[PDB]
Amino acid sequence: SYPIFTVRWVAVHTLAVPTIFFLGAIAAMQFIQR
Amino acid sequence: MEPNPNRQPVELNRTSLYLGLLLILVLALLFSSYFFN
Amino acid sequence: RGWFDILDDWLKRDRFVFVGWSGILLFPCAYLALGGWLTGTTFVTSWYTHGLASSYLEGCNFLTVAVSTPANSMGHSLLLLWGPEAQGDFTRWCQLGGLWTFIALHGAFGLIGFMLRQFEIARLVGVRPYNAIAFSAPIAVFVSVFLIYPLGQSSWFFAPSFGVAAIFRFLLFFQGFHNWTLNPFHMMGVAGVLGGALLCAIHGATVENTLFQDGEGASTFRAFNPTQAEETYSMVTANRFWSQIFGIAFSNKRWLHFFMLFVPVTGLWMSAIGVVGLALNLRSYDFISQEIRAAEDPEFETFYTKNLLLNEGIRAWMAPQDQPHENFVFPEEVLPRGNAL
Amino acid sequence: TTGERPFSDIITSVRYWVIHSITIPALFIAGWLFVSTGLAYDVFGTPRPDSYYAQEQRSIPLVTDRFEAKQQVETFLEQLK
Amino acid sequence: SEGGRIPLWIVATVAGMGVIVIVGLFFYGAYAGLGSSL
Amino acid sequence: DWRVLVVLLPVLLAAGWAVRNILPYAVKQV
Amino acid sequence: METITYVFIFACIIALFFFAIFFREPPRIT
Amino acid sequence: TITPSLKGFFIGLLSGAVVLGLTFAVLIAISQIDKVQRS
Amino acid sequence: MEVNQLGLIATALFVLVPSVFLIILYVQTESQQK
Amino acid sequence: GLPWYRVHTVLINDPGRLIAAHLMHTALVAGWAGSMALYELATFDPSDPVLNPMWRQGMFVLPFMARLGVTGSWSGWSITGETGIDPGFWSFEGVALAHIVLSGLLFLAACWHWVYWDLELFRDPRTGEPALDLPKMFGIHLFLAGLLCFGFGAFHLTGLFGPGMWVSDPYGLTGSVQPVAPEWGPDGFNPYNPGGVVAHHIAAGIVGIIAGLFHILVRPPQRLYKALRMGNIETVLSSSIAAVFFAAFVVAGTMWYGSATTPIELFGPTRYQWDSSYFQQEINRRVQASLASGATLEEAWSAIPEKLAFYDYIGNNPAKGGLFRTGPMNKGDGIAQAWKGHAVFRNKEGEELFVRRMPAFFESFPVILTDKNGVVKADIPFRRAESKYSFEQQGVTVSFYGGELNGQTFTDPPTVKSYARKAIFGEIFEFDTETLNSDGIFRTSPRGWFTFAHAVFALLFFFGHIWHGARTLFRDVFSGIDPELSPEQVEWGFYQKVGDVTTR
Amino acid sequence: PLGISGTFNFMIVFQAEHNILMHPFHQLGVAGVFGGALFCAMHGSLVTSSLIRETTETESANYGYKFGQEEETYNIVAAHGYFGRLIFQYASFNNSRSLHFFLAAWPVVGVWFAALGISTMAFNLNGFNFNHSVIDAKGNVINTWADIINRANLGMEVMHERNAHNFPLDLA
Amino acid sequence: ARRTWLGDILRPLNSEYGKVAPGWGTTPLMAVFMGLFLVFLLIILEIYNSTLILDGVNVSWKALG
Ligand code: CLA
Ligand code: CLA
Ligand code: CLA
Ligand code: CLA
Ligand SMILES: CCCCCCCCCCCCCCCC(=O)OC[C@H](COP(=O)(O)OC[C@@H](O)CO)OC(=O)CCCCCCCCCCCCCCC
Ligand SMILES: CC1=C(/C=C/C(C)=C/C=C/C(C)=C/C=C/C=C(C)/C=C/C=C(C)/C=C/C2=C(C)CCCC2(C)C)C(C)(C)CCC1
Ligand SMILES: CC1=C(/C=C/C(C)=C/C=C/C(C)=C/C=C/C=C(C)/C=C/C=C(C)/C=C/C2=C(C)CCCC2(C)C)C(C)(C)CCC1
Ligand SMILES: CCCCCCCCCCCCO[C@@H]1O[C@H](CO)[C@@H](O[C@H]2O[C@H](CO)[C@@H](O)[C@H](O)[C@H]2O)[C@H](O)[C@H]1O
Ligand SMILES: CCCCCCCS[C@@H]1O[C@H](CO)[C@@H](O)[C@H](O)[C@H]1O
Ligand SMILES: [Ca+2]
Ligand SMILES: [Cl-]
Ligand SMILES: [Mg+2]
Repeated sequence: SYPIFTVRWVAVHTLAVPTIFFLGAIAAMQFIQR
Repeated sequence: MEPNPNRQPVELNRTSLYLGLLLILVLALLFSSYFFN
Repeated sequence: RGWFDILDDWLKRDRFVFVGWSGILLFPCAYLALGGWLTGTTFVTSWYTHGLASSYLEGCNFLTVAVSTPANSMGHSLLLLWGPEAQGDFTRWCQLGGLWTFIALHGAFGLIGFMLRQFEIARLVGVRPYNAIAFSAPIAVFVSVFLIYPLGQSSWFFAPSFGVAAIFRFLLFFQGFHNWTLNPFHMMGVAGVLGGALLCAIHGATVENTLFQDGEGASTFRAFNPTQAEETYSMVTANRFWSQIFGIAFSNKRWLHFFMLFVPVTGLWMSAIGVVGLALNLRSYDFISQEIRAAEDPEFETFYTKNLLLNEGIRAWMAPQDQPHENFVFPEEVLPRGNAL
Repeated sequence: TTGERPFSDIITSVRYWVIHSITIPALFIAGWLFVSTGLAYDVFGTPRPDSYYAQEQRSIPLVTDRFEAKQQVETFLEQLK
Repeated sequence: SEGGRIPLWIVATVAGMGVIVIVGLFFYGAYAGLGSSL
Repeated sequence: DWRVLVVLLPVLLAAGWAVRNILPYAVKQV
Repeated sequence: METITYVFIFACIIALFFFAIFFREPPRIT
Repeated sequence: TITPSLKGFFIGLLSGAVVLGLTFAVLIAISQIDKVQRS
Repeated sequence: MEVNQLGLIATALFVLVPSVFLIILYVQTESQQK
Repeated sequence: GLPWYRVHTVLINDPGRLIAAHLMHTALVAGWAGSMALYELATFDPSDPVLNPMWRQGMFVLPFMARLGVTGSWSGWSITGETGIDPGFWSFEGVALAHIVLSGLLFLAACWHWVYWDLELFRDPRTGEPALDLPKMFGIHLFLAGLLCFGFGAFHLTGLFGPGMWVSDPYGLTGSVQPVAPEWGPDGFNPYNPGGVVAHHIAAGIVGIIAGLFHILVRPPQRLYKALRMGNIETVLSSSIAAVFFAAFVVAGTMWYGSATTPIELFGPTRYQWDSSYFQQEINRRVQASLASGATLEEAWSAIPEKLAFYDYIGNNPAKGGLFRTGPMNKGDGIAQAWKGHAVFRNKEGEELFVRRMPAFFESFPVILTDKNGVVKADIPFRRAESKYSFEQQGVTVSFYGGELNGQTFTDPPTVKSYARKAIFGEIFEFDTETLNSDGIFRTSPRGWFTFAHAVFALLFFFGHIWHGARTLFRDVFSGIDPELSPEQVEWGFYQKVGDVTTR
Repeated sequence: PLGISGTFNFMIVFQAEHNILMHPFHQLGVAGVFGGALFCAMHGSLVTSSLIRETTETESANYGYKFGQEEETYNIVAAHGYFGRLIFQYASFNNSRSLHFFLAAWPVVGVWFAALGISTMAFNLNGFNFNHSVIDAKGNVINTWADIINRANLGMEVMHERNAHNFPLDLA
Repeated sequence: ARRTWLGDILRPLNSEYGKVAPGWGTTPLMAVFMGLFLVFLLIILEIYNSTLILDGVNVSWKALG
């Protein structure tokens, strides 16, 4: 009854995919020591 | 000469007069120091 | 009904996120400006341009990360990735400040995109384009501050860098070097922003406190219907209240809301004019009469001369680290300081 | 409405979470490793804590030439032995 | 699969807790390793 | 560079997984 | 002259307050 | 003579043409596929 | 104080010219047939 | 009635009175040019093009007359400092007169077109309504502009039939009006190559003629006619405002960075020549060439033109001014009289020391002296109690070479310090601060004032373009929206395509 | 001080002594007034954009509203259609009461925090201090933008009230 | 409306109000020119900006003496 892959879908993921990747990175960074 | 059909009366109501005077006077109060320098 | 019109059809479909012809400019440029800011503040240094750490990777926090401007030696280079400076090398390009011009330019075109969006949707829905018109003030501010101001100066280096603390620095630099607070165009800006805030507050509160009882609830939000024909609050009561409290009051709603557009938009435009002047060091720095008197009379003191002493401090104490390309060495003995401090 | 499925529907559906209980941790771990492997440093040219200065140097490697900037940075990096 | 199977309130609670966790981690990072002044 | 594969193995495993799970509905849609 | 000018503009503004308030065009309900 | 920066200019020009071309190709294609229904 | 000598006429005309503009428009508005 | 901010809208459907108003605006502008030139001539001092040129004196229109070849006065002087020249009618005075007369004639034409507004020419022959065929008008006007552009390049600038244009050496020492041949290679798009300005006007002229004929002969496509509302004169207002703010940003930019059309002898030097020490580099080069030819230090520095030295001074930097610091540069540091000569500083050990120059950013700047390696060797201290580098302690002296103080040496700390203070501004000059009651505070040149006015006006005209573009495309609703606007048009999902009722 | 330049004096000394710019309550204040300005312009432009046609082009649209008329003077459904399409639908207010409540709450709360920021820096709980917070492997200080801020503040501190301090710490 | 000699002469130049060419007409051609114009501006900008550097083209006061 509903589509899956829409303009909205794309928009959403263009933001959300890199956001989760980035958050993984920043997390890792919290354990970097000089 | 035949009258121009494009003429229109102009208006400025009292509130617009007061707002306008306020703008002018306050702008003057602001800028005058700089004009005197 | 050829390909152009079919395309137009698709661009203007009524979906969750409206696209439009303007979307073709807006979405990639807005996406690349945001993404560039996030990439830079997460991973990218400012060591080679400013001698600064500026990323999460290096240990900066939300307040101190920035995408920093390029070295002063880059001048006003577009600093294209394929340009003569980076020469296609992505890493070097990052090290030279490429992301700064990347973000400013894609940002500029994204703002054009967004304002076009406002025109397009207004045309489509059948309303007057006063929202786009109002948005001209953001455009003027961004263009005067991020493009015109550095273009008047030696290089992109003295544009604002994209970061919280970086912007705070931009402010303090403008006080110390431009005496920007003294500028009547900035003052008009302040009046427009503070006056805009005041109108926002007072209008919202007035409407909320002259509501008609249109329901039985003690929480009164549900007693509204978007389709209703009646005013939801009393303009007559509002008018009497403010007339008796403040002396004057709005009596015309259309004028009220136009005025709400006019004040902050005009404020921001004036501030823009001032920054255009600061691009050339065309400052409101001094009052000449003040200086003639004070030079001749060592007992004459005003808050104006006090603040210039502060400015002189800012310049001498911040310049060597803030302007590393100049190679300033100010021996201890020449630093301006009052007693003890 | 504009034809898309309500987000309420999607995010409270079992399938959504079967997909994303994989795809979200995968991304998170990917970013994590992008940092922990040190790849981030090399992609973006960011100094590691031991690569801001050579051992007895105290002068910032500031770029001072527009068109030979690239070579300047490269020389600066070689200067870390 | 069918929508509504998992209570929206549970989703909200879990998501929220995750946000508090990651932000908590970043504030921990303010005091340890790089950026700690130490 | 082995690091790009060690790092972008999770992303492509995710893409592959969701492609696997959404393939029938995607084919039905297309 | 400066001082006279500043005080004069201020005085005109105060007088303007007086007229804007006590000699406003009265709001009339329709 | 074609200097390095003139070459770089051709690369930028070309890259832009490719981005715009691919963009409009995809947009026109999708518009052709999913037509608005009128009566 | 050694102020700019044109400051006075500058301020005076700055106030008077537009003020007079507004007063002219207002008065000729009032005199229009009610 | 019309609100005050709309009074001029009565012109929208009255071509005759619109032309009258345009004539009156044009009269006012020409009259401004005439008046401005007359005032500048009543205040301009021609006696010293070296240290008191037009850009030191607040001259704004004089450099534009000079740029295209008006360089003489009926009174006998020229801006290049010649005497006994006959400029013909087209002196500064002649140009001013011509503009005044033009202003008068335009005024009279304006009266005629205002009174006789109802010409049949302004009526659509089919409907009898006022109407202007804007696309064809654009063709005609563009054709004319093309002709004029071409003739300006082909005859005036080439000197084929006209004076040419202002050109100079790379250091603005020997400027004059010359015929310039067009440059048809790539260097033609170099902003510092005048041959490019010539080639530009020739080629763009021809293009304007061709395009002009196109637009006269070929009607607009229906789809563009409709899209841009080509029946509505406000659309022309919007796009013209856009073209105009484009042009204004451009002239601001070329004024600030410099080009073949913004010569430093007419507008003053640029800020970037101070930034990069352009002039100081050239001076040092010359002095070194002199020494290497076997000249003495005094001889080498005395060989430096005062004009060249005067460019190497921050008081002529257009980035040293103030928004409300009004008037000519002479009103600030004074009317320059003479180069004092080059100051060489030495310490007790006889090491040459160099004063650190003031950057344009700084209203004030400390006095620091380093050796040739940038090692600090002396300064003027703020706190004295722990001073190590005072001129007293370091035995700093200053010797002058060239200029009025040539061959002299000063050793008393106050004098040496005074000269060091002046050395932060570059080369040192004697000024007459009395004639104008100068206050000693830097003001900007015409380069600066022009740049400011035009960047500001450009920015404001952006808003103009936005406003009138909006007025054009939304003409149907600028009195309000359809009072019977169906909720379904703005509801979500009722139409497949936003605002398209045929897509229910 | 009760004066314009005196106000600027107060602000600069405040920055020197409290680093108010780096204080989250001042930052909430800025969100309050920037945001207030933003929403002022936004509301004004939306209502003005959806004014119902009641006038001719030769008169002000303002005359289309009459004081005390019971009918709303603009079409809020049209304005919501617009703004909702500008961003997305559920980012926009369809409820006028809700909207005007927002308009009141944002700047008022922001400014409450500005006041509390001044009122708590009154007892020297100051802005964030990240001076010398980033350090390299050897221990060299790696400046951030915060340290540049700190240099500016130092200029202000050492110069302000230049004859009033006799001892090295400015403790009030 | 009033006829004049000069008015009579110029009458044809202002007689085709509203006249259009069918459909898209020469829009494609116009587009090409716009494209070319864009690239043109891009060039002069980049030359002035020193992003595009050409032999014999020295963007400086020291261009020609
Ligand atoms: C419409 C959206 C849009 C817009 C307006 C821009 C605009 C810009 N981009 Mg961005 N970009 C975009 C989308 C966009 N980009 C996308 C989708 C990506 C992902 C791939 C990028 C990735 C990107 C990078 C990595 C960089 C930019 C950069 C830029 C800037 C310089 C671009 C340039 O000079 O092009 C020149 C090209 C054109 C103007 C194309 C015109 C083509 C004409 C009209 C047709 C003729 C072509 C001709 C037939 C080709 C012949 C080639 C032959 C001679 C070999 C400019 C501000 C640069 C930058 O910001 O530097 C700081 C930069 O480094 N962009
Ligand atoms: C009758 C012919 C005529 C002549 C020969 C002159 C000559 C002069 N004028 Mg005068 N002037 C005239 C009429 C004339 N003027 C009129 C009618 C007005 C009222 C508008 C003026 C108002 C005026 C002012 C305010 C000033 C002068 C000034 C001058 C002097 C400097 C010229 C200059 O720099 O212009 C520069 C001209 C341009 C840069 C032209 C720009 C053209 C744009 C870019 C074209 C854009 C549209 C176009 C259609 C685009 C397509 C073109 C196509 C070919 C592709 C020069 C002595 C200056 C002066 O020294 O005063 C004493 C000055 O300040 N004039
Ligand atoms: C393009 C515009 C322009 C430029 C760049 C110049 C440039 C110059 N003029 Mg000229 N001039 C001009 C037009 C211009 N002029 C016009 C139109 C006139 C007729 C009035 C003159 C008459 C004139 C005289 C009599 C003299 C000059 C002089 C000069 C020189 C000194 C400039 C100066 O001190 O400015 C100072 C600039 C300012 C103080 C900036 C003022 C900013 C305004 C007041 C802001 C307005 C704010 C506004 C009200 C806010 C509204 C807000 C609202 C929307 C809410 C300089 C070379 C002087 C000279 O040296 O002659 C040899 C001189 O004596 N000019
Ligand atoms: C080519 C330039 C140009 C022309 C021919 C017009 C023409 C028009 N404008 Mg537009 N406009 C322009 C540029 C232009 N504008 C620019 C640059 C802006 C941004 C500042 C605007 C912003 C604007 C707005 C917001 C409005 C108009 C409106 C109008 C219409 C009525 C104007 C009127 O009656 O004013 C009457 C004006 C007065 C009685 C006095 C104004 C006094 C000014 C503010 C101060 C003095 C200015 C000074 C004398 C000029 C110096 C010369 C200048 C170059 C420096 C008319 C069609 C109005 C409209 O659309 O109505 C339907 C309208 O509301 N314009
Ligand atoms: C309950 C939480 C209260 C939080 C503080 C107060 C917020 C509202 C005060 C604004 C005053 C505006 C001027 C008068 C405006 C006015 O007249 O208001 C009117 C408006 C409607 O009044 P009603 O009568 O319908 O309802 C209120 C009562 O009568 C009970 O129904 O009041 C409310 O909406 C109450 C909101 C409670 C919930 C508000 C929470 C919002 C803030 C949440 C915290 C944010 C902090 C962010 C920091 C980063
Ligand atoms: C640049 C560039 C590019 C691009 C890229 C991109 C596009 C990217 C993107 C990226 C992204 C897109 C990212 C993102 C990220 C995100 C993040 C990082 C987030 C975070 C968050 C947070 C942290 C949160 C917080 C908060 C808030 C905000 C509020 C509430 C609360 C809290 C606290 C939670 C390209 C390739 C083209 C080219 C080259 C250059
Ligand atoms: C009738 C006649 C005649 C005569 C004529 C004449 C004599 C004329 C004159 C004319 C003139 C004599 C004119 C003038 C004009 C002027 C003007 C038009 C000006 C304006 C100005 C302005 C507009 C300004 C403004 C401003 C200010 C004030 C401040 C600052 C800012 C500004 C700049 C904005 C003759 C015998 C020839 C012949 C025919 C008949
Ligand atoms: C030194 C600075 C001074 C600045 C001076 C500025 C001058 C301003 C001049 C304003 C011109 C006023 O224009 C004036 O408008 C009114 C209406 O508004 C016209 O009045 C016309 O309309 C009204 C109302 O329908 C009729 O009653 C009247 O019989 C009719 O003639 C006048 O015929 C005209 O003269
Ligand atoms: C004891 C000081 C003796 C040296 C003279 C000062 C350096 S030079 C001096 O500077 C003045 C500007 O301040 C000029 O007006 C004046 O023409 C010039 O002689
Ligand atoms: Ca270690
Ligand atoms: Cl003390
Ligand atoms: Mg940490």
